[PDB]
Amino acid sequence: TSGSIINHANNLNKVINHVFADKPLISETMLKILTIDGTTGKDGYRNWLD
Amino acid sequence: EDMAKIYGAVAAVSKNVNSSVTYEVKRGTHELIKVPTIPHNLVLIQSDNGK
Repeated sequence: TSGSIINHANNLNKVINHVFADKPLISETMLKILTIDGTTGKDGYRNWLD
Repeated sequence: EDMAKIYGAVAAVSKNVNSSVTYEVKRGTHELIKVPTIPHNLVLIQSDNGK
């Protein structure tokens, strides 16, 4: 349903924004792994959570 | 510290719930003007001698 997809997308962005604010929840070692392809740190963590 | 971040993220999701909507119902409504005089459109024609 379009409602479920919209709800999931908005909630996911709120989590990512809060997680990466101030001191990030995820260490720099995991960011290096998730940014090997070329995607940014925020984007790499976002796909893994999904 | 990392627990406060996880707990903060969950509270952000729970706070995203919508309460209600508010709007004005004005469609179909028009203002009213006031006409002060009644048009009669009458004239009295009388001869000079009054006959």
